[PDB]
Amino acid sequence: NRSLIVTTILEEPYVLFKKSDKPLYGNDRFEGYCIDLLRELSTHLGFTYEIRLVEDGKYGAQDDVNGQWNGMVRELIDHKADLAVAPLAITYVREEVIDFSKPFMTLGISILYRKGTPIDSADDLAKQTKIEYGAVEDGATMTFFKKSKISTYDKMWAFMSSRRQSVLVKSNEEGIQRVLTSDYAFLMESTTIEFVTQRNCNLTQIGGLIDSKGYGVGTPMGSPYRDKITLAILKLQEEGKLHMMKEKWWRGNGCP
Amino acid sequence: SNRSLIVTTILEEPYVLFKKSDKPLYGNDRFEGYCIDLLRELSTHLGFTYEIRLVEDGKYGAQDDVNGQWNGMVRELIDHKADLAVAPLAITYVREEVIDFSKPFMTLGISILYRKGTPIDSADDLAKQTKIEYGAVEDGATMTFFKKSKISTYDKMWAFMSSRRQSVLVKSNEEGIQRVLTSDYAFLMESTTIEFVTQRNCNLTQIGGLIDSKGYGVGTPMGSPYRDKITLAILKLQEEGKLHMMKEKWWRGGC
Ligand SMILES: N[C@@H](CCC(=O)O)C(=O)O
Ligand SMILES: N[C@@H](CCC(=O)O)C(=O)O
Ligand SMILES: [Cl-]
Ligand code: NA
Ligand code: NA
Ligand code: NA
Repeated sequence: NRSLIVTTILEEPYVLFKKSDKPLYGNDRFEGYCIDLLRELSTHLGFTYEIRLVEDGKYGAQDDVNGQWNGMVRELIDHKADLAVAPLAITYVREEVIDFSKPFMTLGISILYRKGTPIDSADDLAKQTKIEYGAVEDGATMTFFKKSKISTYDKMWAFMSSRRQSVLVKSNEEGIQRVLTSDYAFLMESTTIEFVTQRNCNLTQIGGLIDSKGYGVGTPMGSPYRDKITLAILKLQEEGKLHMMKEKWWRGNGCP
Repeated sequence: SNRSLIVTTILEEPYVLFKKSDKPLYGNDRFEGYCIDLLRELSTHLGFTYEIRLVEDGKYGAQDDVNGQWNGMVRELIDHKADLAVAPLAITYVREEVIDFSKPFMTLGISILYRKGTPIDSADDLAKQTKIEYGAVEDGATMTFFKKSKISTYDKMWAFMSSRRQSVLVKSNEEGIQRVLTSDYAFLMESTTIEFVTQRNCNLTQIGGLIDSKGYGVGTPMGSPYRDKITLAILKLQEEGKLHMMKEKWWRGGC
């Protein structure tokens, strides 16, 4: 049968290009948690697939003026991909336009910053401007702040929006580099913060989780794959396989 | 006017309780708790009226392996005896095969409730001994997790629970807590419930971490159009901070 087209995005340790000396081709180019997940889904559901990086490099947000979506969300809306297998947050505005499986991982927005400071919460950032802060442009964290009616988060959005050319970044990688090279705190998903702080011993999570959400496999609205992938995810979780996959991709040396 | 939806639920503090009062209470007015607040929010967002009915057999729901029949709130949905189940109802593979669920409104896992002051640190420590008995709610998701598990520790625990089931499987979380307090017994319990119980009884503790991960969702019959509408409403409530506020309201109180 026809191979499914799977849109994804580079994001360690979910999706990475494998390191090698020989050139790699096709699906063999990729590894990571989400790649292992895709392989398990493919064997459980009995499909073959072709992995394609989303061409615009975005997760997906709606443009407030013209109403168009971008990123992996737009690929699904336009039926250019059958699945999005990535650390793609299940959100209200996305669920209105695409379908998602039930979550394979649960997480929330938090703060990545340097250690040793009196900053302990989002409120501490919101009430000042000397320490800049931001988020990935056109992702779920940005959209959370843009939409929020909560005073602290609305204030933070006004700051980020004013300073967006400097403080909104194109990837988590760029946000980490800003934390490491300037006085800057990055609003980042907690699963990713866990990965980063175990490898950057001068960095830490500040405060707890600001919200709660899951990552799910995206499908076009109405796809028959959505409910089948939910069932496969529930089976992999119950059997302990998702936990093993998390340990594989997050485990490492650590910090004193 | 549209037919009111029949909502099946189960008594379980602080999700669903009878209100305390001296005058008698009637109809929906009898009930309070996190899930009742959730139901009220869903009804205003989606535009329905409802009648709350406690599940007749007092069970969450499991399948009988001899005759294939389900029980509990799961069976009420399969048979279209309820439109919705709004309860701490775990989303599980075996249930998702037969009913539909919204996306989760809370995330949790199985853990262990026991008395303080013990070297027992995990399910592995329990499984390797038989002096301390252990069990779970009969015909709920925790029992079914053990019954289905191929993981050696958990399959050893199921063998023990099954052997001793008339004594160690209980009808409700409340009966499990009473067994922990009145005998040498550890209860396999969902973590959000452990959090509630241990903040109010300072002689009790959680043992170990979470053995698994799952969510609670609103149940619907398979194919219901309410499932995806309720998912959207839950996502909106989460993002606005209302689910967090509801958790704080119903779990607030310390040791
Ligand atoms: N995982 C996010 C991108 C990263 C973020 O927004 O923090 C998304 O699905 O949009
Ligand atoms: N919440 C459970 C019942 C309690 C338990 O199994 O621990 C269920 O949905 O079956
Ligand atoms: Cl769903
Ligand atoms: Na990328
Ligand atoms: Na949807
Ligand atoms: Na289902």
